Parts: sequence; C-alpha cells; structure tokens
Amino acid sequence: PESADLRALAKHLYDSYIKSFPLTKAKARAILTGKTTDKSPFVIYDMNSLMMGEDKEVAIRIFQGCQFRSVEAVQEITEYAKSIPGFVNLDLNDQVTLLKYGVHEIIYTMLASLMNKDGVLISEGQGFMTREFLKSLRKPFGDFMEPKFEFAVKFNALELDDSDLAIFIAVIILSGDRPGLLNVKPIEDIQDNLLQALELQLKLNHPESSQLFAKLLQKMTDLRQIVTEHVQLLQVIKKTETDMSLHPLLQEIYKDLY
Amino acid sequence: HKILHRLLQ
Ligand SMILES: *c1ccc([N+](=O)[O-])cc1C(=O)Nc1cccc(OCc2ccccc2)c1
Repeated sequence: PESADLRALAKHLYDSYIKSFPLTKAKARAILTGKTTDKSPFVIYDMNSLMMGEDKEVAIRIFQGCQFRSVEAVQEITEYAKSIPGFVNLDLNDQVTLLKYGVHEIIYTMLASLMNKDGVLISEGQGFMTREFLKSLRKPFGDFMEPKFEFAVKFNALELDDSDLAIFIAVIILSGDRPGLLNVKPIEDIQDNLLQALELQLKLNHPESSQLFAKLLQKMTDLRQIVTEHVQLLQVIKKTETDMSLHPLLQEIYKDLY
Repeated sequence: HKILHRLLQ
C-alpha cells in the first residue's frame, strides 16, 4: 500500500542523513559509553586542559569555535534539505525561509545526540567539553549552552535512533507555519507525507513504545521557543560585545528572525 | 540572504 512508499521515504532520508552528517548518533553514543576500540576523547574541564587540548580571550575563543562549527552544521543541514523529495521544487525564497527558521531547531535536535548530562562531544567526537566548564564561563557565555543541555536531557530520554531522527529533521524543515512563506500548500503537502513516514517509522522501529510520536511532536513545539531564547541571546552577544565578530551566514539567519 | 541562496544552488 502507501505504507510501502512511506518506508521507501524513510530509507531515502536516512541514507541522505547518513551521507550529510558524518558523526551519527550511533557513533556518538558508542564513544560516550566507551563501547569502542577508538581512543577515548580528550576531556576539557578547565582553561589548562582546553589549552593542552588545542593540539587535538578564552570565552570568546570558545564561542568563536562554537560559531565556526555552527556554520559547517548549516552547510550540512542545507545539503540534507535538498535531498528531501520536493524540497528543491519549492520556491527558492521559501527554501531559504524554511532553512532560516529550521537550522537552529535541528542544531539543537542533533546536538543532543552529541551530549549527555555531563558534557558534549566536540571536534568530530575527539574532544569532550564538560557542562561544568561551559557553565563556569562568565555571562553572557556561561548560560549560552546550558539551555541546550537541558533540552537534550529530556529529548534523549525518548531514545530515538538515527532512522527516527532523519525523518524528524525533515519534518522540522518543512514546517508551513514559518513567517513569510509564499506558497504554503506544497510545503504542507510534503510535511504530511513526512509525518506519516515518521508515524510508521516509530510504530515499526519502536513497537514497545506507544505515543513516542505524540511525545515527539510536543518536543518540536518546545524547540521553537528554545530557539527563540537562543536567537535573543545572540542579539545580546552581538550588541554587548564590541570585540566579538558574528559570522556572516549566522547574521543572514539571525537577521529579521524573531 | 546571499550565502543561503549560494548554498541552495
Ligand atoms: C555556537 C555559538 C554561536 C552560534 N550561533 O548560531 O550564533 C551557534 C553555536 C553552536 O553552538 N553551534 C554548534 C555547537 C556544537 C555543534 C554544532 O553542530 C552540531 C550539529 C551537526 C550536524 C547537524 C546538526 C547539528 C553546532
């Protein structure tokens, strides 16, 4: 039936997810649990270990690091979007608006793969920067990353897979309720198909878990505000720091947005 | 939004 076409969509997206994003949740958890024959990542807990870590101002340096990686994330996400059947056939200005609002929602979503209670995998799973260390940074940078950690501890509880995430992400990108879209119909047309693919995915991949799908759509709505909060703290950081240069691509996104 | 357009194409 249609059920087959939805499984077909799921695999397509997973495959383009796995191509587009080099460090999967599976790879990431394997590192974090230690259940791997790779060397455990260089832990970063203070300014000293940061400095020894650089091999493989401080708070500005870290945020500059965070920023250069955000841009690579946007590049990867934009590449993945193009693989979502029919995303490219949309109006190019819509394509831009969907990405503009989506990327930070997805960055949060996928960061959670990379983190746990105590810290976050960095530099393609080779560094492990602690939550204690990021808190300890001075305002405004102290509490920049903490909200991501708080989200991630709840989101990760849902125990989603790379296959689940691939579709979830596609669903977030194709949200027809973004400010300034010009042709909402075809966006919604695809988000319907994706949501169905998502519902089936969860039923098949997690038959033990009922209403993961419902729980998961509830998270997707938290995320929009969490992303708003985040965008506001960028507005704070841009203004109060004369020494801090925002990256262009991040401006493009930040500008006019909430 | 140049870069985004450039990235999209
Ligand atoms: C840090 C500092 C400033 C900004 N900003 O948008 O102004 C963003 C960031 C940032 O945290 N980005 C970030 C940090 C860690 C990882 C990361 O990429 C994760 C990811 C990879 C692939 C797909 C989705 C997310 C981005």
